[PDB]
Amino acid sequence: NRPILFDIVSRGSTADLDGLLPFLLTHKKRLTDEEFREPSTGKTCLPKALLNLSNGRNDTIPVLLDIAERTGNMREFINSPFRDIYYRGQTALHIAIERRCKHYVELLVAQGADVHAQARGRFFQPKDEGGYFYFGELPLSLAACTNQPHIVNYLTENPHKKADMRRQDSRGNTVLHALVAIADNTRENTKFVTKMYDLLLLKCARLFPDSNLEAVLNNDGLSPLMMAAKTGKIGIFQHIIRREVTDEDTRHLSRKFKDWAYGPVYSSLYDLSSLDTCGEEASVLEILVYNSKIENRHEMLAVEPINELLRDKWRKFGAVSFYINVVSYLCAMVIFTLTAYVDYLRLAGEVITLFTGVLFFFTNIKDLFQLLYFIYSVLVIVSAALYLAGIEAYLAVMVFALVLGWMNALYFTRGLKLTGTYSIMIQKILFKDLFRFLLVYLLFMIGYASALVSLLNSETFSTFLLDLFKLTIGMGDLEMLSSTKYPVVFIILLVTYIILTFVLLLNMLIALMGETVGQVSKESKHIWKLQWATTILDIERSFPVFLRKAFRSGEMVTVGKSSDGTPDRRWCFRVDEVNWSHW
Amino acid sequence: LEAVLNNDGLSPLMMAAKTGKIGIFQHIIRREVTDEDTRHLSRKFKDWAYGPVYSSLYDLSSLDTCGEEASVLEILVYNSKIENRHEMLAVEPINELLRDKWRKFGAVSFYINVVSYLCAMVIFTLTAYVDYLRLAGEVITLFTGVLFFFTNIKDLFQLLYFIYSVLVIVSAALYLAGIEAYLAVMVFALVLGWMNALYFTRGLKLTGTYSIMIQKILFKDLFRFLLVYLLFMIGYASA
Amino acid sequence: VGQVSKESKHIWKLQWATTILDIERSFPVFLRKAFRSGEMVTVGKSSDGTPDRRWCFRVDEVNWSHW
Amino acid sequence: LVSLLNSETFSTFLLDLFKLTIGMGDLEMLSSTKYPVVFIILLVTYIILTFVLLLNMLIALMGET
Amino acid sequence: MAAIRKKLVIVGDGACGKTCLLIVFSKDQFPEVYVPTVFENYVADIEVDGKQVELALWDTAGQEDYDRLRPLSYPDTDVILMCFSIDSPDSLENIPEKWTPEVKHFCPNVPIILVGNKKDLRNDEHTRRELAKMKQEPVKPEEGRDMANRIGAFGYMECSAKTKDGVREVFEMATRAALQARRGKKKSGC
Ligand SMILES: Nc1nc2c(ncn2[C@@H]2O[C@H](COP(=O)(O)OP(=O)(O)O)[C@@H](O)[C@H]2O)c(=O)[nH]1
Ligand SMILES: [Mg+2]
Repeated sequence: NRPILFDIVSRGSTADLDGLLPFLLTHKKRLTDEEFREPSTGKTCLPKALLNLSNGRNDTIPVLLDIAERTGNMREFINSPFRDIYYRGQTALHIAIERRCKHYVELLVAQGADVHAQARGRFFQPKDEGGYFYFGELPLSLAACTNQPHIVNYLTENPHKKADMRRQDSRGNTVLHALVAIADNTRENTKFVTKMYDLLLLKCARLFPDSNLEAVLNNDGLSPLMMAAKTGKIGIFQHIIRREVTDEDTRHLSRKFKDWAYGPVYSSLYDLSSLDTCGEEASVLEILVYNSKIENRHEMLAVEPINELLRDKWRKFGAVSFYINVVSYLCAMVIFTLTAYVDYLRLAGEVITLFTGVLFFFTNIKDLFQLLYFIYSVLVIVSAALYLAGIEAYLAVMVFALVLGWMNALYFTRGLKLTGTYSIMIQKILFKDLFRFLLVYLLFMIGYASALVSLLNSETFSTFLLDLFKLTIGMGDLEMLSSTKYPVVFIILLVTYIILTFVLLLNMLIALMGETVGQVSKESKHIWKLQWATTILDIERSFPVFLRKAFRSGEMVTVGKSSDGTPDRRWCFRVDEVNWSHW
Repeated sequence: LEAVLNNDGLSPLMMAAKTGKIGIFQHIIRREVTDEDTRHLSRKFKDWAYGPVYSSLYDLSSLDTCGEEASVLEILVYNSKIENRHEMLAVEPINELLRDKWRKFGAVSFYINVVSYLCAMVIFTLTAYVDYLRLAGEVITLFTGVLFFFTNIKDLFQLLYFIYSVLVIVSAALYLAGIEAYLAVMVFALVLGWMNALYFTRGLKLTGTYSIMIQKILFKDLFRFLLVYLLFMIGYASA
Repeated sequence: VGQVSKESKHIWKLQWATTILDIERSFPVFLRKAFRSGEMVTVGKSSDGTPDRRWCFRVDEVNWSHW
Repeated sequence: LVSLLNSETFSTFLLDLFKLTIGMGDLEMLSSTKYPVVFIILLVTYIILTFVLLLNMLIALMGET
Repeated sequence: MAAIRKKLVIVGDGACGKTCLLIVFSKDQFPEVYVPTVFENYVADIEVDGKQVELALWDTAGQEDYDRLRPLSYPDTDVILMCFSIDSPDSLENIPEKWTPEVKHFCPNVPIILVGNKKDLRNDEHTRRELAKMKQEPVKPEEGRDMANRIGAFGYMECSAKTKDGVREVFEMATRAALQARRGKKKSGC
């Protein structure tokens, strides 16, 4: 019976299988029948045999294959997938590869086993989706992921049925995508992954001269380099960016060339294909600092061709055009300041004030703490309706908005290098500590106001509250105290309340420097570059294609004669480095 | 053998946790033995592996809540008095257990306990102030204070909370009397409640450090400084 | 605060741990039993023959080093 | 603040506002205001903003500078 | 270039020729002696318009115990051939009644091709006499056309396994429909 066969397969004893074929032929049963398969997952005999091995050797496999060929169900026998959601789609070849049995992998390949079978069960998804191990759901990608080069070589060089390296799964990821996915920042992992990546790329180049594997994209539309940048896998991204290959036939696949040297000074070209602004395709630099959500983002800018690109951009826009954007808000602030205040000219400027607010809102909607700026734009609106009405409350709206504008000036300070750290520190304090401290203090103050009211024994509370604020200033006299049923208790409390409000706020400053600014102090320089980078990117985004094309960084270079014969002309950005060591 | 207990009722693992002997406790928790006959004596088993990912079981016998026997985790953070207590939580099966607990209660149920004190604060705030409904709420105010005291006595800076509960009591007797001094008692208690809100802030991750820092300053430095300053001020007043 | 600054993260976990413990203590045995962490697993056949069934909490760890 | 009150009228306000920062001077401006209700919150808010930004300077000075 | 894998599944009443229809498509040889209850784990190569597609053909039967396991063949389905028999009118009316709700329940927003098999038998004297015994007639093409529009069918064709008539075109349209990636989403949440 099925349990007996499963136990026999578990032991590995070929002798116990004797007589199986006569039984099956007499009963006209198949090894893929439901009875023999395990109902829970559809598991067949061969997976059970593969999962158990004695010193990596199981003698039942050939007999199982022989009887499966005898009955004539070998195709169904080897292609039978698991149907459980947990292990959906798994086949014998997946187990054979996972167990590092080269000879068994070769045997299964020789016996017509499907080589493009997918395993899309929930156990094979990424961590985010609840799965445990993700490798691309292909046997070739599985072999590549688990550091098994011989199996990759065999699968790609077998005579019976080769496995196209370009094959894509349901997600659209190719083998390179999976390699990027499983990589991490640990040194050994990055080393092995890089070696596997280079071997795979060269093999694909030899097999497919016309095509370029990295060009292939997934359903989401990511190239391996772009995904590596997004997900934060630093090592593989750095290796992909500085790929250099000596082989002449595959020279076009590498990125960083070396043009000339004059002794201790070298000048090496780099490749900005899919790495620069004003390009229709997504930019790696842009996605690295727009939707990265990577904890290693700060270290991703240290790469040679990445860091310098921003300085070259800095010359064009950074240091010369920040003035203009700053000045625009200064002029808008003046136009608004004229509000409170040549009647015709004054009215024209008054119209210009509403126009400037509307322009700020129009560019705000296009761009979408810009929610603060959104609040400013929101507040501008009500004034026009109430001004047409003649209502008297439009002044309050204008007050809120005006103070918001002068406060927005701080955002302009942030862009400049000198004030870049101070502005960000002020904002962080206002958001992390200051916000929570104010939130708590407001409720505490309201409750203590109620306590003071009780001691005095809505309007009676309003007078007390306003005069208590004056008391905090100290200008106001103690009118409340005189009209109190029990001042003796209140007097100590009133001093105590002031101490508690102040001392908790005094602690905030101590809390801010270490608890909140402790991490800011260390990473401020990295954050400032990020802040500078985001500001630089927005300037280029605003300019239209013609304006962007005016200042495409780097110089076009014909790296060398291509296979077609027309030299490959990447847009390259030269990098100059000198090094006395070596020759 | 490990089952055997002393007169005090401690197993070797529990005593190791209490006294702070880190190394033996870590070794006892992650004991793995290859021998088949003695396999049942070890704790951490390994169920399956699929390549570079492994999933190993652990043993929570005498290491989890809702157990009649004393919990090692509970005694490690209730009566430890160990200078290495912070390093005892780094052990693999110890640290993760709290995150698994965190999903069930930590991140979803802290709101409710916080909100209970907020509602009690509102009920009390109604004190100073539909006559029948208002009187019912007034009774609810004393009931809420009494409930806070009843749960306080059961739990025993909860001595501050005890002070709040203590102060609630006098008000009922004086309210029946009609005396005029119950207001002072209510004032003390009301300010104590709004201050207690800080304890609710402490639980949240965002305010967890700020609340504790404020308390520590109020206890270590602020307390002694105020104590000295009061006497200095009295003497200078005499001068 | 010199010692508080260094050990605040450790203290916060302790503070978090104490708060978590009190919540479970309040709930009665039935409520606690509702959310016993881990999954019951029969580790293996015991000497008696009935498999030993400890209440086990699985831990997932990956490691490239070794095989 | 001048707009809320609704050159010399600004000079009086400015000098008395400096006195207000000191606290010796009385709130003469507030009495002569078309919309004090909005101003009252703002006047406190303005003082907080001036001081808190200056308070941050001390924090900025010790570490950043 | 690089073959794209598309999953095709056939659902229909028994004895309407589903297994035979796939079999003729697979080896182009009518089995005159032995027909398995199900034809599984086969992938066929087809090119329609400049694209090479590997079509994985699943098969569902419900004679005995297969109905319990039928649902777990639906996941990750790319295209469906809902099949019925032209020489058996009883098959048609059950499609809207029972077959459609199950298909929609387990796998919605999937293309469906409603097909009627064995066009030869509608003109057969034996089948015509048998249906006339109950005052019935073979399923008219008009009824099939109306049904296809009624239940949102992608296309309606007719097959003949014995004569190998229209099989290539039917599966050609099936994969053409499969290659379309639906239309985004409808009434998606925010
Ligand atoms: N004469 C004739 N018989 C057919 C044809 N196609 C199918 N059949 C008959 O239909 C019977 C069952 O069809 P089958 O493949 O089992 O359909 P299924 O039960 O849905 O899988 C077979 O025994 C065939 O003889 C055809 O084109 N001509
Ligand atoms: Mg069949």
